[PDB]
Amino acid sequence: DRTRYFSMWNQAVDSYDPDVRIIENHGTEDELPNYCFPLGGIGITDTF
Amino acid sequence: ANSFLEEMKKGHLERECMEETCSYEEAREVFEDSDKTNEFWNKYKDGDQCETSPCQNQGKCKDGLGEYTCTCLEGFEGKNCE
Ligand SMILES: [Ca+2]
Ligand SMILES: [Ca+2]
Ligand SMILES: [Ca+2]
Repeated sequence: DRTRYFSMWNQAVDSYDPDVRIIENHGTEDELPNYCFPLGGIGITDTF
Repeated sequence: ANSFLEEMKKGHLERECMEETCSYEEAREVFEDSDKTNEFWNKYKDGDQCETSPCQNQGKCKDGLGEYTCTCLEGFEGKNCE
């Protein structure tokens, strides 16, 4: 086998992820969106 | 008057200095002009003071935070050109 690397003499083969060479663009999961909010949780109250 | 966005959006006189205290600058921001900054902000709570033209005999008016200046011409003077 070749996959395991050996540190006796720097034995390790050149590797590359396959997705880089060929992509499989499924898309994404763009369902229920996300949001950011004020640090106190209330935007602006109005004295009443 | 003041908020995270009340003083972050566009400066408009039809927004900040009108319905609260209008302490300062928000009457100067809209115009970028320190000339009528304190000759108009005195007229936010109690109403105007020179609209009556207390100075007669063709005398101009000047508004101060409590008292009124009446400029009367050569040989004319007075607290209200009086
Ligand atoms: Ca406002
Ligand atoms: Ca302003
Ligand atoms: Ca303002």
